[PDB]
Amino acid sequence: MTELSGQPPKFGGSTGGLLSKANREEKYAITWTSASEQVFEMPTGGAAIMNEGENLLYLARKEQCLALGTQLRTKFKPKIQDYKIYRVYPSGEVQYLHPADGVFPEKVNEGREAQGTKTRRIGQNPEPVTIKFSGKAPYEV
Amino acid sequence: ANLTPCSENPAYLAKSKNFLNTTNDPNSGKIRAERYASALCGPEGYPHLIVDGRFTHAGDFLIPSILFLYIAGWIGWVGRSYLIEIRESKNPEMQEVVINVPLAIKKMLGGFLWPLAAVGEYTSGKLVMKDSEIPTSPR
Amino acid sequence: TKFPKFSQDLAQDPTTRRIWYGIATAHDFETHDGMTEENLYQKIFASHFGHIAIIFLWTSGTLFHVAWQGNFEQWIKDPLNIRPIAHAIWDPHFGEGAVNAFTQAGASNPVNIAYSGVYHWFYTIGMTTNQELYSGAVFLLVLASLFLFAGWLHLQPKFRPSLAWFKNAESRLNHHLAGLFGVSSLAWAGHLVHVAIPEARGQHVGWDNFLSTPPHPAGLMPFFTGNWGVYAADPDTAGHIFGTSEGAGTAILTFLGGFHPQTESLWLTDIAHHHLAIAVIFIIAGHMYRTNWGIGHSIKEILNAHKGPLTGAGHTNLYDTINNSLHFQLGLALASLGVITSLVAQHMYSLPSYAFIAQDHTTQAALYTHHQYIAGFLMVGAFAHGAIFFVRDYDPVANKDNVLARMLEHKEALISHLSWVSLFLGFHTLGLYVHNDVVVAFGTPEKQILIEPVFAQWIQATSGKALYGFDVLLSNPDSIASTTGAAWLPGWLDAINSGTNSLFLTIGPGDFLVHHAIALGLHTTALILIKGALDARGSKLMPDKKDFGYSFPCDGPGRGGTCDISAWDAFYLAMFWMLNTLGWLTFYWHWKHLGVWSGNVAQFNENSTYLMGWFRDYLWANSAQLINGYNPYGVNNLSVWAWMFLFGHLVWATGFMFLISWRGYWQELIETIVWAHERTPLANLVRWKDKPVALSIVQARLVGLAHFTVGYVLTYAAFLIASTAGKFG
Amino acid sequence: ALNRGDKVRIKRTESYWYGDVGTVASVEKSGILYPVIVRFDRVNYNGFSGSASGVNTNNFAENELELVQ
Amino acid sequence: MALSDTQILAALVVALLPAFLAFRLSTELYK
Amino acid sequence: MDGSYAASYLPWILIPMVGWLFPAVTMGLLFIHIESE
Amino acid sequence: MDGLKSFLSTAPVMIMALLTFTAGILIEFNRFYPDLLFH
Amino acid sequence: SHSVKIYDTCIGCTQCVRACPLDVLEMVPWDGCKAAQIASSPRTEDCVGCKRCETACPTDFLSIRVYLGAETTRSMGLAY
Amino acid sequence: FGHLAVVFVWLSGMYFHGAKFSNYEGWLADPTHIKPSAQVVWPIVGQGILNGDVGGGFHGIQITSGLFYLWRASG
Ligand code: CLA
Ligand code: CLA
Ligand code: CLA
Ligand code: CLA
Ligand code: CLA
Ligand code: CLA
Ligand code: CLA
Ligand SMILES: CC1=C(/C=C/C(C)=C/C=C/C(C)=C/C=C/C=C(C)/C=C/C=C(C)/C=C/C2=C(C)CCCC2(C)C)C(C)(C)CCC1
Ligand SMILES: CC1=C(/C=C/C(C)=C/C=C/C(C)=C\C=C\C=C(C)\C=C\C=C(C)\C=C\C2=C(C)CCCC2(C)C)C(C)(C)CCC1
Ligand SMILES: CC1=C(C/C=C(\C)CCC[C@H](C)CCC[C@H](C)CCCC(C)C)C(=O)c2ccccc2C1=O
Repeated sequence: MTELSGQPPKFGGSTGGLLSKANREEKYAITWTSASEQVFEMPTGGAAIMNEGENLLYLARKEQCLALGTQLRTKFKPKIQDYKIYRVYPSGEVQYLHPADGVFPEKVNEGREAQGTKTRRIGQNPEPVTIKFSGKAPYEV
Repeated sequence: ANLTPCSENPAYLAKSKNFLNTTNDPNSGKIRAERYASALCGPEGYPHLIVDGRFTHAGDFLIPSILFLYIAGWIGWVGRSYLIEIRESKNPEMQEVVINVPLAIKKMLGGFLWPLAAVGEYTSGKLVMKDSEIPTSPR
Repeated sequence: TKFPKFSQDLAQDPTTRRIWYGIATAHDFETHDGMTEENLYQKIFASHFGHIAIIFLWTSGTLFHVAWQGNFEQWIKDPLNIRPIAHAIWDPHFGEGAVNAFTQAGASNPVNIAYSGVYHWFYTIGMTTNQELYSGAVFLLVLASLFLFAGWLHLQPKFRPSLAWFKNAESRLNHHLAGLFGVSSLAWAGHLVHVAIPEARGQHVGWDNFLSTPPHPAGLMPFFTGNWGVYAADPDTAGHIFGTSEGAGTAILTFLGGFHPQTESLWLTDIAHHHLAIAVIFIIAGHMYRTNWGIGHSIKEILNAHKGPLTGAGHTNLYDTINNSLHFQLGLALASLGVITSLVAQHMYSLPSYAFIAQDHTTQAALYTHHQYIAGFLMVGAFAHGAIFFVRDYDPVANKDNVLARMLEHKEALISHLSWVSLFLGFHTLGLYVHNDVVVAFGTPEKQILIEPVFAQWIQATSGKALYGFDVLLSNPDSIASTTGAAWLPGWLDAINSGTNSLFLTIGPGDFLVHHAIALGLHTTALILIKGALDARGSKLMPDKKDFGYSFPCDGPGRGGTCDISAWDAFYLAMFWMLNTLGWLTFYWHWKHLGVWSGNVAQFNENSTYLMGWFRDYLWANSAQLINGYNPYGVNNLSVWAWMFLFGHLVWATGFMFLISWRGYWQELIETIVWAHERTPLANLVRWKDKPVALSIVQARLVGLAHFTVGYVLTYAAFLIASTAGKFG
Repeated sequence: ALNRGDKVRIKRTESYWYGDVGTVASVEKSGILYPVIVRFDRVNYNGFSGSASGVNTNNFAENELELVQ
Repeated sequence: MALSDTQILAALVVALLPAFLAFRLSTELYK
Repeated sequence: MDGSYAASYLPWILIPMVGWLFPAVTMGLLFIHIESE
Repeated sequence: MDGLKSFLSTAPVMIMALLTFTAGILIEFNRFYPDLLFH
Repeated sequence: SHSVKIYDTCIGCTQCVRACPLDVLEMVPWDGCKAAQIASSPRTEDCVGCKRCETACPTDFLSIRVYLGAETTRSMGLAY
Repeated sequence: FGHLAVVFVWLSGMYFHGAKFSNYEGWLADPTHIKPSAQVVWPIVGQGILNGDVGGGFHGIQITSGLFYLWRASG
């Protein structure tokens, strides 16, 4: 939630990793609980040795973290489905991003809310003449 | 017209003495030189084509024109009615990928009744579909 | 971030694309945060005055440079052999060969020979010394300052025009037909008869002279009473010398018809009488629409009354569609301006109305090609603003069953028939060209298909050309339309039968095929543009294109993958077609007039019927003097056009990079360049404020389109100018 | 109020099959918005780029279908 | 018969005030 | 390279002004403007 | 050969046989009657 | 940020949620289809606009739309 | 093996055209003056003009692949 507990995996070091945006604007951090000491391909580049137990990996974009989560959930026979993706600011605060409700978004649970859901078809969208100078969008209003 | 005919043009009569033999017949340039004499030429010695619709020059344009208007219509009718008779057998996709070649040969031979069949299909209503039962695009 | 001020969504992204998108949406005032309906019109009005002052500064700059650095006083002494001078050269990179070759037309400084028609214009207007057109340059500077002050004062809240003033269509169509098109043509006919025609008669009329002498010795009273034949009493005879008094009978409005035999131009009295006869009809037609006075017409009742059985609901509820929107008005304005700009081009080479401009062949070629390349732009922009109107400003619940909605209801018939016409012209024009090119390649050019263009020759036959022998309606002298006793019979007949001028040129068998090629380019460009305008709202792929806007990159790789799905991308392809067909007609025009001016008409009449004749006798032969603008031996005055030739080739191929390659490659490359700058030791001091990204998809499409366009234009303005200035200069 | 296998024309005015006929594969229970499963023979623009086919079955409403049988 | 230097400098001075007036128009068109 | 016209001294200073001095201060003012907040 | 009749009746082989027959009769008509610009 | 609007034509097939590689879509309960669920996009500030959800959807003219609006550091996908 | 059959029938076509429809023995009689040609064109539509005079009375299209010099090198 606010503190990241984990060890860095065995990796020699790469060039496509954390650039100067990490210590300035934001970075991301994936934490998961392994079973054995297997090998995984990080989206930064090359392969790395996944450490045994709870390990922590710092990445630069959220898409790399979700691509690693896809690689952890599909490309292993002990399917690692207990990973947590946090967003780390340079101020020190840590925001729990995924799977923050607690259950994966692919299945439904009670406690979520329908954000960004329309009550019409796309053919029932309004025309851009009646809202020509309101400043809004033809899909929003 | 301001164009001189090839029977008396001086540049054409100067150029017809050395027409090149196209085919293996060694007198092909000479028989071409007397075949193109009926046409009319400009000031360069090449046969122009009057296309205005006057029948005295219809051999330039109109006589091959309707000739193509047969053959294209033949191909069009052979391509059209064949699709109609593969609108259902069991599956039209394979019958469009591989050809039902006896059915195709039957249409290819029978396609020479195409203009009377075209007026017949236009009168029966099975040529032009309705403007509402056609899968149009949204406005 | 302060830039851009108008857009809030572009003032917050840290990327470098907000600078480009802030540049290219600076004039789209509809997508500005916080702009109401009337502020749109008032900002348009002030920006209109800014543009109308920029165009006066440009005309004043042309006038000032002909006054200052031009040999205008030495050009009027012998305008058949000496060359006009645009301006002087002051770049410090000139060596010695580039100074010894650019001191042309008799001037010790390096100059630049003018190829626009400003010298023949200013001589036909009546300007003789440099002082009067320098005073015209100062007058245009003051007039441009006047329109700048108008643009400033029409932004104050006191003098701010209301929205109902801009919606007042009938109270400005009257003033644009009478007080702008009529009384200004009336003032131009007045300047013609007062200054331009007496300077063609030798009498120097200035601002301190026109109040004393009359243009006609009969006075103003024969116009007030009647019997106007004394205004055409004695015209200028065939033995008249321009600018002097020699055989020049004084009569201000003489309708002759045909050409001046000394200047190969129209008679200046005929020009003045024409402008009077158009000013009268424009002031008459300006009193049509209803204003505060109850007499006139209101356009709502005219449009609502034009119904029909086959038409549908007619033009009902259509005045509000044009008057509320602005892209409909801009599309109609650009369409009418494009057709009349090509009308300018087609009537400034066959009916020249400037002193000795039919002899300066490079000037006529540059002016014709410039106006055709403006007309193609304006036609493409008319259809582009039609697509913007269909995206933004079209409502189907108010335009119900009228001609616009019924146009949209059968768009799959329209663009399929344009597809048929384009394939019909294209398959067989290319088929005949490849057939001709093969049979000439096989040594048998008698097997060419040379279809005689009998329809156009029939039009020349009913225009006056008795060359083809078709005795129809004007070449037959006993016709009904010939024996009417009108004024334009003998002069126009002898002008159209003279085989020296460029009026109604002898149409040979090649012009049949090339005019079918221009019909091909016109039909295909109309195909892409109408398909863009009618599918601007939607289609079977995405019927929410009204919701996405005009220009947007794609809709992803799904549903087949909709690259170039917007109507902006139909403009994109139609821009290449407009450049292509304008290149076709200008290659055709320049080769025809190179056969006419040199007297070797047989070269164009023999070689243009096949494609290698174009590739040999036009592109390979006429460009021999262009590429020899700088050899290892020496440098002549055509070196700047050889450098512009290679420059145009370079920009035309630079657009190929943005066209062929797409964004994702360049983003992966820019990631590596960003890494190299962030890990270089001594360049870690200098860091970007905005994050550098690749150019966007629609953006770099537009950049590659711009390079294709200006590369095309620069290499053709190099070749078209230098080839006919090397042949005739 | 349709059976299972009757021809019906579509009046969606925003779909790929607009005016094309389709056979109702099934009509589902009431309460839901678009219960009418309609199958066609002509697939639409669907899937990734270069895909061999698309989809044909679709859930439609009741008031946008014109029965032709 | 040609121009003089004072006519060129007077042309620059009489075109100096369109520069100030276009600067005023550009400033009020920005705001 | 000289000038036979009147005021030949004037392009000698107006060509480097519009070539260097005008675009350097225009790009300087624009880069200060478009990168400020 | 229940599959050879289907392979010889696919679209490329049938369109190549038809274009070979069309080019054959066109070349034969152009050999026995060459150089016909008109009728 | 972009705007991911999800219309009522969604049949709850949850293909778009498992296709999007950024965790913006998620299935919320609903009562208008057989699956009794509809996709929803709360985390629209993380959507890059890749339109990978508009490649796996079975409805005619797919029930989820991604309107490409403003851009930021997340929506442009920058690691620098 | 199938592609090797394609290369072998292509190489067979080169040696067959050098045997039947060429002037290899005529070029071997005079290599400096006359020019090799291993393709004769059927005169049908006027393409008999492609059979240029390559030297020694033999008509045809002059080859530029230069496998005649390969054959003289082989023997
Ligand atoms: C020389 C290049 C070239 C050629 C031939 C074409 C030709 C065509 N374009 Mg086109 N186009 C080009 C460049 C070219 N384009 C470029 C650079 C752009 C800018 C991106 C466009 C953008 C463009 C648009 C946007 C559109 C077209 C369309 C068309 C077609 C209708 C126009 C026409 O003249 O009818 C037909 C003319 C022809 C010349 C066709 C004959 C082609 C060959 C000779 C047919 C012979 C068969 C051939 C030999 C079989 C090959 C066998 C081989 C496998 C061994 C036509 C096929 C339109 C279209 O397709 O819809 C109608 C359309 O909407 N073009
Ligand atoms: C034989 C079937 C057939 C028929 C009856 C038609 C009929 C038509 N087509 Mg067409 N078309 C066909 C096949 C056919 N097409 C194919 C296979 C193609 C892909 C190359 C096209 C591509 C095409 C375009 C791009 C356009 C048309 C258009 C048109 C209409 C105007 C006439 C025209 O220009 O056609 C001329 C036909 C062509 C230019 C292409 C066809 C050439 C092939 C060789 C014809 C034979 C096809 C097939 C092999 C024969 C089947 C025989 C069967 C026993 C297996 C007309 C209704 C135009 C339109 O919309 O009009 C409003 C139009 O713009 N067609
Ligand atoms: C290294 C090569 C080089 C360079 C640097 C130049 C440079 C120049 N040449 Mg030149 N020239 C060259 C090679 C070169 N030439 C060659 C090889 C030839 C052939 C012999 C010539 C032939 C030639 C002629 C014949 C003439 C010149 C002239 C000029 C001067 C242009 C006057 C000026 O500043 O207008 C300002 C420049 C421009 C307006 C062009 C820039 C257009 C921009 C890119 C587009 C607009 C961008 C944007 C919208 C607005 C700007 C943004 C900015 C304000 C922030 C300039 C000094 C002219 C001269 O002496 O001046 C009177 C002239 O008449 N040259
Ligand atoms: C007598 C009164 C009068 C006059 C002279 C004008 C004049 C003008 N109005 Mg205007 N207006 C008027 C009354 C008048 N208005 C009234 C009463 C209203 C009431 C509602 C308006 C409302 C109005 C609006 C809302 C707008 C204008 C605009 C304009 C300007 C655009 C015209 C232009 O620049 O091209 C002038 C073009 C020509 C004179 C010729 C047209 C082209 C011809 C046909 C081509 C063929 C011949 C050609 C000249 C040959 C060239 C040869 C070459 C050598 C030069 C123009 C200065 C617009 C503006 O601000 O623009 C600055 C604008 O947006 N007016
Ligand atoms: C009367 C003329 C006229 C007017 C008033 C407009 C007005 C408008 N057009 Mg427009 N248009 C016109 C003619 C016109 N157009 C023509 C003739 C075409 C066809 C070529 C177009 C094509 C067109 C498109 C495709 C679009 C518009 C759009 C727009 C709107 C916003 C423009 C904007 O922000 O541009 C901002 C200005 C620029 C991007 C500048 C680009 C132009 C540069 C100068 C070209 C570069 C040339 C290069 C420097 C030369 C180098 C020379 C040398 C150095 C080598 C605006 C209402 C847009 C719209 O409504 O939707 C957003 C839109 O997408 N127009
Ligand atoms: C728009 C018309 C125009 C154009 C294209 C040119 C072009 C040129 N002028 Mg020039 N000039 C003009 C109007 C114009 N002038 C006017 C109206 C005056 C009277 C004050 C002058 C006075 C003038 C002098 C005195 C000299 C030039 C010179 C030159 C040449 C070098 C550039 C230079 O130093 O200019 C600099 C020009 C100035 C400092 C004053 C003119 C500025 C005008 C008024 C602004 C034009 C506004 C323009 C349309 C804005 C474009 C906006 C666009 C980018 C969006 C170049 C060929 C020089 C030359 O001949 O070198 C060989 C030279 O010595 N000009
Ligand atoms: C459009 C305007 C323009 C002008 C007027 C020039 C002018 C010049 N270029 Mg040039 N150039 C231009 C555009 C231009 N270029 C462009 C666009 C490019 C890119 C393609 C180039 C690329 C280029 C190259 C690659 C080279 C030149 C060179 C030269 C110079 C040749 C003589 C020389 O060595 O000068 C000597 C140098 C100078 C006169 C520099 C100016 C220093 C002045 C005198 C100091 C004044 C500063 C003062 C303290 C401040 C006064 C304050 C003010 C308010 C009064 C000449 C001054 C050549 C050169 O050696 O230049 C260095 C050279 O090799 N240019
Ligand atoms: C899309 C769109 C659009 C656009 C369009 C356009 C762009 C169009 C154009 C069009 C055009 C561009 C047209 C034109 C045409 C014209 C014509 C067609 C004319 C004709 C005339 C006549 C016919 C006359 C006659 C005559 C002659 C010919 C000769 C002799 C003399 C006389 C006079 C008798 C708009 C804007 C609407 C908007 C909406 C959408
Ligand atoms: C004679 C002549 C001429 C004239 C012509 C004309 C003028 C034309 C017109 C044309 C037209 C005015 C047309 C119309 C049309 C329309 C329509 C409507 C059509 C129809 C079609 C269709 C319907 C199709 C069908 C088909 C067939 C028939 C076959 C095949 C299949 C298909 C299906 C394709 C000229 C001068 C050139 C020259 C001389 C001769
Ligand atoms: C080269 C290239 C790039 C890379 C482009 C980059 C990195 C832009 C770099 C531009 C440099 C800085 C030159 C810009 C200066 C020019 C002279 C323009 C002047 C600036 C104007 C504002 C006047 C793309 O991003 C791209 C995207 C989509 C399709 C094709 C392409 C493409 O071809």
